[PDB]
Amino acid sequence: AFRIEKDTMGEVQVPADKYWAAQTERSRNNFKIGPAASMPHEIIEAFGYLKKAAAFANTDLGVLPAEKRDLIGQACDEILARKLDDQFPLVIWQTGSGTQSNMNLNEVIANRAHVINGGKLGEKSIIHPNDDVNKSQSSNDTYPTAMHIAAYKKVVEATIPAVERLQKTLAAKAAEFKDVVKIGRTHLMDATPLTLGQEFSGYAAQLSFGLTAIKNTLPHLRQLALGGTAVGTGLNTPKGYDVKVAEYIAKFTGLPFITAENKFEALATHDAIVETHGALKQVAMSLFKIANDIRLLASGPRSGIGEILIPENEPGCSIMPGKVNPTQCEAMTMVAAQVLGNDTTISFAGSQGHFELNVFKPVMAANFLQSAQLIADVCISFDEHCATGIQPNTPRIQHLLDSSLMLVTALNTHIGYENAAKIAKTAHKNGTTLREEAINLGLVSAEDFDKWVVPADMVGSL
Amino acid sequence: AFRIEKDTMGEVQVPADKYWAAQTERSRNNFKIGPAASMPHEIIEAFGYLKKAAAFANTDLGVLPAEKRDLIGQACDEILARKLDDQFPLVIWQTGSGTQSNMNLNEVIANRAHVINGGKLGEKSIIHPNDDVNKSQSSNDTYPTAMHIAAYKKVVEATIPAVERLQKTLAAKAAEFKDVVKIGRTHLMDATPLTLGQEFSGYAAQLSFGLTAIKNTLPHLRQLALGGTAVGTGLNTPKGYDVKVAEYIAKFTGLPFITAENKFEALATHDAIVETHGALKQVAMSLFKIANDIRLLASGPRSGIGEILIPENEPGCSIMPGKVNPTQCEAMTMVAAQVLGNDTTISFAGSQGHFELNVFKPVMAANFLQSAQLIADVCISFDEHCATGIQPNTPRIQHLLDSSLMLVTALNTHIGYENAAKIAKTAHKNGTTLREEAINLGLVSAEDFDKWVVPADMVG
Amino acid sequence: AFRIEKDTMGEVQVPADKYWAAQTERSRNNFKIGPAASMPHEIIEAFGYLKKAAAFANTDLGVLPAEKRDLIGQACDEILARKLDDQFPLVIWQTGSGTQSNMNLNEVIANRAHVINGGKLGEKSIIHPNDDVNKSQSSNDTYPTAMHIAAYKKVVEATIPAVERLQKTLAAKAAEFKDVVKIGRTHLMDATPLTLGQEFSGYAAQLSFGLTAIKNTLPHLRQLALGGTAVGTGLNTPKGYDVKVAEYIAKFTGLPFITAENKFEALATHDAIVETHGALKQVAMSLFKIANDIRLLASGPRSGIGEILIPENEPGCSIMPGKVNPTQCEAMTMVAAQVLGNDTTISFAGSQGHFELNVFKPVMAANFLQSAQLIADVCISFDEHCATGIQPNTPRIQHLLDSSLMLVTALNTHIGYENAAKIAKTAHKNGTTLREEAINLGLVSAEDFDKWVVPADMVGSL
Amino acid sequence: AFRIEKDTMGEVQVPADKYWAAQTERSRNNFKIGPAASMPHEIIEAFGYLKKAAAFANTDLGVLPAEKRDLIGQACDEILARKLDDQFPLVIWQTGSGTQSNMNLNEVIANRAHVINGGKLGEKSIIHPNDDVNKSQSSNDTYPTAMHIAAYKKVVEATIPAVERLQKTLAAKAAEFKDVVKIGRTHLMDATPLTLGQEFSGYAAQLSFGLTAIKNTLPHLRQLALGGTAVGTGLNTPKGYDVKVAEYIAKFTGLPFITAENKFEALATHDAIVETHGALKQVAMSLFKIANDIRLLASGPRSGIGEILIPENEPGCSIMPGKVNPTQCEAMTMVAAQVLGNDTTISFAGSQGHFELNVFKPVMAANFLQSAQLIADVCISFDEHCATGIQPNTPRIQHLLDSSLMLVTALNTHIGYENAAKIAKTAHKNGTTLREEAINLGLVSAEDFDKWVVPADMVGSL
Repeated sequence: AFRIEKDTMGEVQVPADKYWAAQTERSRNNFKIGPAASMPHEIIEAFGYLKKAAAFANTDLGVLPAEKRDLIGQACDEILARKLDDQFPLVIWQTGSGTQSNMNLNEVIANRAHVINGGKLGEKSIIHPNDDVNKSQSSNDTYPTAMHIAAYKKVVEATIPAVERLQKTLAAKAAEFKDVVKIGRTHLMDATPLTLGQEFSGYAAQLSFGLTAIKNTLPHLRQLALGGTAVGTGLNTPKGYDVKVAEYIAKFTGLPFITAENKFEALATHDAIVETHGALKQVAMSLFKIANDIRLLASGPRSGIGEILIPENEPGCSIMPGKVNPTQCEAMTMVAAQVLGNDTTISFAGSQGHFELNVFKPVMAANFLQSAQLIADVCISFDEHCATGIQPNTPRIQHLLDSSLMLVTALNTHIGYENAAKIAKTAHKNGTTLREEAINLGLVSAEDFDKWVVPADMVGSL
Repeated sequence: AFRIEKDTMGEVQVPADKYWAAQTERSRNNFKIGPAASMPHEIIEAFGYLKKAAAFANTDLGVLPAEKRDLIGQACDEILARKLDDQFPLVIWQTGSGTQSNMNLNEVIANRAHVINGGKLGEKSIIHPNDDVNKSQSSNDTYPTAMHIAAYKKVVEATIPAVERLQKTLAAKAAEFKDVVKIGRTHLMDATPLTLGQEFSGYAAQLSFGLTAIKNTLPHLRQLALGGTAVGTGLNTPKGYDVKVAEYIAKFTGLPFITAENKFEALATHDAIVETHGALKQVAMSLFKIANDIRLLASGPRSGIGEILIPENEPGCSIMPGKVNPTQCEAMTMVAAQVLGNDTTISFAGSQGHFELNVFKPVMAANFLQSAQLIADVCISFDEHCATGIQPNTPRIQHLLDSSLMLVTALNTHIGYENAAKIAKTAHKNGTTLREEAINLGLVSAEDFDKWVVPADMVG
Repeated sequence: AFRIEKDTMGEVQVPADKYWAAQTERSRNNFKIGPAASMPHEIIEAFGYLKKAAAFANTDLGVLPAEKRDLIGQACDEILARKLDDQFPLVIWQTGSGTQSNMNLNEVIANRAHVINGGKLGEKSIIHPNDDVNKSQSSNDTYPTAMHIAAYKKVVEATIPAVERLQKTLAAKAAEFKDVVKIGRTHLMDATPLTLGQEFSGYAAQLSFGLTAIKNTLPHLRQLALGGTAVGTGLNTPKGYDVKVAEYIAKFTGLPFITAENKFEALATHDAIVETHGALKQVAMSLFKIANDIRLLASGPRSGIGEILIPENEPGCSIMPGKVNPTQCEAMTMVAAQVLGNDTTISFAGSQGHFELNVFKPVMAANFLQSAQLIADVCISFDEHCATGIQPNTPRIQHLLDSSLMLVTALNTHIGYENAAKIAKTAHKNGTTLREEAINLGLVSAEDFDKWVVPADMVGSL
Repeated sequence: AFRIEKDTMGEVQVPADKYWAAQTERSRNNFKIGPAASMPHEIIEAFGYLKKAAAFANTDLGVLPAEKRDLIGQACDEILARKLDDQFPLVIWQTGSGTQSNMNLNEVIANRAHVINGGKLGEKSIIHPNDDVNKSQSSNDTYPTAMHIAAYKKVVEATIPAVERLQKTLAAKAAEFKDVVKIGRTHLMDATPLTLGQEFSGYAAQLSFGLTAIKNTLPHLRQLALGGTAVGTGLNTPKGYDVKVAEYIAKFTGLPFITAENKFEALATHDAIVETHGALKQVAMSLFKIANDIRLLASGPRSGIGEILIPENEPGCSIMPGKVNPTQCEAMTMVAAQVLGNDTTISFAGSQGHFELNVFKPVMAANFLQSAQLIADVCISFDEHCATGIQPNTPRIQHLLDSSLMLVTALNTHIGYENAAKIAKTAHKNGTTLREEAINLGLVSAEDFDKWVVPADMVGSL
């Protein structure tokens, strides 16, 4: 059962129960692309915040009756309270401006406002979608404003806290293991010693530089397009609208949003989305290396490296009974792979602005929100289910430490490089110890070898 | 309300009405990454087919009783018939083998078989998840089989016919517009004439080459890992299982699946996924250009090219009243940018196999199906709501054709490049016509100009 | 010292001894971007062939006098014999059509033909760069023609032989190692057995599939734009020129070139470059894996896996004396990482056609030829200096084989998954053997265990 | 001709007159991959600065005699004055550590030092390449140090100044065209007016945001690995060496380099190269969009947009006489396509560290330096030959603007969206002005229309 709704193109049958109208219904039917309602909820939420703000600003500046503000406000509160989730059926793969999702908001607010005020759904709303709910706005400044609200919110409320969480565990493990001496590997080959603490201090430092790099991008990301309207000029905005609607968004979200310095840059590009996503990819490449190291170190438990123990959360294998695998490592490496591809998509799209508008907005927003959410989720999963539980396998570490022929490196400043190399080659060829061959070649006394080749004194300077 | 299921790690509380067991539930709780149940339904379907196939093969080779085959068979039928979708809650971002989704089928199939046979959830299944439903199988060979079944089925039944549909529209437009003489543009600058039909024949040709590139990758994609089990060796497989189970998958799917030539290549790599997705990315880069040319050609009405007219499907703009946008073009360019990204992800994951197993299966699987589906969807949408409706802007085409100073190129073989170059530069600097300056420079008679410079004669 | 050359835009000081003229000199001065003369020689060599074929076709079809054909052929023969390599100073980062490089061929051929014929540099050439050397031609068809010649030549003469050679070594090793039983690793954890032969047969299969995938893309790539001229219409070409010039190029190169089926596709895209480079990229990603497995398999010699011994070609380390690294594996992984980003560049540029011409020709050409050359060079280097010399570390393989608790998988069909899991978990927890704990649990007798748990019998069907 | 040099692996025939030794010759022969001597000159230069710094630090802390420092500094001073370019024959695609290039420096410094001291090639060098030139160093800390010196130097001396120079032209253009009203385009369709100045202000803003994003990465980039040695522990360094060698590098370069906070991160990753290249790729995608806009705006000159005039630097076309193309825009869009690809390679290699060492150092070095150099060179080129000469085509701007039906947007706040859409659709169907139809539909008076619809007032707020 459908009712008739109208736009400036003609009449459309709209499902009789739904708060949306003609332009929403056209979009729902004209873009059967991927799964239904794929436009991210975070973008709808951000729309709820900015549409409330536009109404509060427009009232303060004298161009919208308080009555209309109050009704738009209450409708926006209901969107924000996840009361109207089923009134947003549009996909990412629509018009590249997000005009159709902007009109999905305008139409649902107008009709929901009509019913709140005691009207019948289907009757001309007391609130006009374009003239009232969209007053002083474009899809061109609202959709970018929704993008930066959702993006900033997800980065500062989910992603950075989740990455800080893992960073703190890695630094905690660096201190916890500060006295466990293990063998270095370079090129996958036996190297000189370092503590398991030092190894983990690398991982902790990678995420600290990652957090800094993301934080460096937030000033650009907090700038909002709202007030540039169609082409950036602020056509049909009241004087002072730009600064005042930003203040309202800042106050509703509790986050430090300002009006964009340049509305042309803010419509014609998503450079801020590229800058922040670049930082998300940097952390993601770091996380890949960290998770890869942890699975290498935990490999075995008999025929691999086996230097660390990790929590055993589930049966690893349907055919190999008793197998346990590093599954959180794998989930982390898979997300990191996802973020690299998302970075290609965002980078490509970010180049493809024409004149006064970039019309890759939905695809940039969906890819950015996915990276930001998945990095958050997997950092929490990995910390809870792997990183907090990492412990050293003491005897395996000792066996692999005492084994390295490259312990010989401690004799470099005593007998020089060429003589140290003779010892290592000779031990290697003969299947003997460094100590045996240092003595046999008469290059070092038993005494001096035992004084000089001490792993625990090789993990700092002279 | 929960009930106790057991795995070889101990007891787990399971939602008492759900057909899954200990291992599904651990995964559901341990992998809270992205939206719930993100594992593609195409993979769950692929699993329905191969789990049925496994059971039928195992009974044929003497290692599974018929009674147990029929119960597994029935449960798989219900999975294919979309009766058990709520029984599959696991995410892409699980173990990189897909072990947890393989154990999701094994556990669901076993418990549902018990109930089909007259049992109750909460009792020991007459069918063992591992010894019976997972007989002669590993996560390592079933999950890549699922991947190829799903990938091959999406490409031949959805992606190719959608691309074929748009290709024939573009060829039909190339013939319909064969007599429409328009100006060519190179470097975005005015050039020599071609027909609109000729321009459209380039787009038609692009998707025909793209259709061949995709078809070339099908022989590798049609090959299935099933029979390699743990490491590629076929450990715990009966002799002849590899070929027999491929035949049942072929039969059940109606599609030409064969056993993989090398089960070690089939487990350690997803080079078939990289091969076929490179071809989807080729088609996507073509589609981007076509979609971009079409919105360039339709740009205006005043401030652009405006050489074609496109269907006007919806109001373009919440603030600019009456504006109409090439919105199907923009959906097609946004899909193409997604697929390029999906190619970076798949290529990177494809490189990261270790020893006997590539454990990036689900992210490669998810990114593949997304590219295949969205290319399918956007080609149908674009054909329906744009390509089928394109028509020339007849007066606009003639105005822009007759205005090109690079019509002077017709004079090359008569007066040489240098003399031709003087006519076009004098016309441009004086804001006059080629003809007026050919006469004022004394390089061409009026009568020779009119004979030699005929746009219709410059299109071959 | 300079001389004056002229183009349609005015007078230019040209280095007095060089055979290029005004347009080549303008491009050399106006595009100071990266190293001088970066335009690949393979593109100049392709231009040498197609310029000769164009002169020959033009005379056969009555529009170029034989005398001018002969002088052009001789200048073109000098370019192909590498006698004029210093006459091409233009960069990749010029006009997106490669117009400047086409005019570099036209100017050099014209001025060289003039001197061959007895004239001097500084005089007006008896052969006009545009009217004669460029007759029946555009940059828009010559440059893509140069790209396909250079690419197809490089793929069939260098890339495919290189990969075939390494494929054959890997097939040989598969046969040589067919009876060497080693432990499989899944998720990096101890799995069930396979032969070192089986593992290597995987590597051999990956490169056969990759060769098939490159070869599938050749039919598209052997199609030449030559004949489309300015926009694809073949304006200013005599009837039959497209087929005739393709035949001369087939003959001069000895490679199966044909005229493009659609000259609009041949000018407005380089989808054939995108098609073939995606196959090169497929191969690069397979090579990454093979190279990474081999260094993983060689790791140690005590702290790693160390199942294979590889050729030791040089000292590994300036500070760690006697260290030897898998350096060929590293070159292969680094090239694979280069090819993936080359594919990002080619795809992006692939999408960015406008109307009748794609003007990213040089960046596509350079990235393609680099990938094809590097893949060939590293497969040859890796075959000679690593793959040919790989041998098993037999005793290390035996140790790592016998220590795997997942040998218990052989018991699945005898006692079940749950009973087999009990044995492996008990062995793990106790630091004991499968065999001990199989007897200890009354699950399996000595005799049956010794019968059923045979690694040599776990590398095939039941 | 040859002489014998020796390494810990044996005797090598070295070209008699070359200052390199056994390890450089091995590498030269063992890695025949891509053109000869591909390792960037900037990496060798960086090595020059750091080897001299190491020698001075080593003397100050009493572990190298002043006499040996003086010789190392003299050989280092010959590398830095570009006198020994022919002594560095090694390729990018070597060992993934850059070991062979580290030993190339050590060998050439040793032997050139020996000859400077009055010795002869073929003699044992007075200075040992491992014990003296490489004292208190690994390849694992010197190669990353070379990379950061090279990367930091290139970005702040070439890339930032080039980008700043172009930004300043786009800002001067924004101010020069502040009063020129032109038609907006959104989705490539007629939109509302903005000034040509406001449009250029977007371009200027993009480069300003890009410059800030690049500078935010400099703090991480100026950290040097030097002092970490083999695995990061500073094994075989004297106390204070890390800090003191950083001061010498800062002194000799004149740039504020500091010792890395975490030497394990400085060896096991190139996260700082990922961080800075991300910012470079941001600026490239911005430059792509700017260059594409300028070529769209300049297109025609009679059957495109044609709103702006760009300088005419060369004949555009070999067949179409008098054609002139936007060739500098093309060079910039191709470089941008190159940098995006470079970002993929760098991101991939950045993820692929194992344990204590990332062994993709050369490929990350080469791709970084290419991006930084090409972005500098094309920004200077585009500025000099394109952007400084951009002028309005005033009559053509007015022609395309006065036309626009979306000037109707000025009526929204007076009559509402639905009435404004009637006017626009009726003018469109009838091919009449907005004014005629506004009056004729009885929706707006002549007086009110002329008052409310003023293009010049549509470039700002109500």
